[PDB]
Amino acid sequence: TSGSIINHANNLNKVINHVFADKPLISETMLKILTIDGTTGKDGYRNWLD
Amino acid sequence: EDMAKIYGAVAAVSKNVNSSVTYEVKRGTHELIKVPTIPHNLVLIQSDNGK
Repeated sequence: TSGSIINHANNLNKVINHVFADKPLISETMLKILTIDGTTGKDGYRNWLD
Repeated sequence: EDMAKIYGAVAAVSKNVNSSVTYEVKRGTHELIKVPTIPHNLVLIQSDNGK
């Protein structure tokens, strides 16, 4: 349903924004792994959570 | 510290719930003007001698 997809997308962005604010929840070692392809740190963590 | 971040993220999701909507119902409504005089459109024609 379009409602479920919209709800999931908005909630996911709120989590990512809060997680990466101030001191990030995820260490720099995991960011290096998730940014090997070329995607940014925020984007790499976002796909893994999904 | 990392627990406060996880707990903060969950509270952000729970706070995203919508309460209600508010709007004005004005469609179909028009203002009213006031006409002060009644048009009669009458004239009295009388001869000079009054006959």
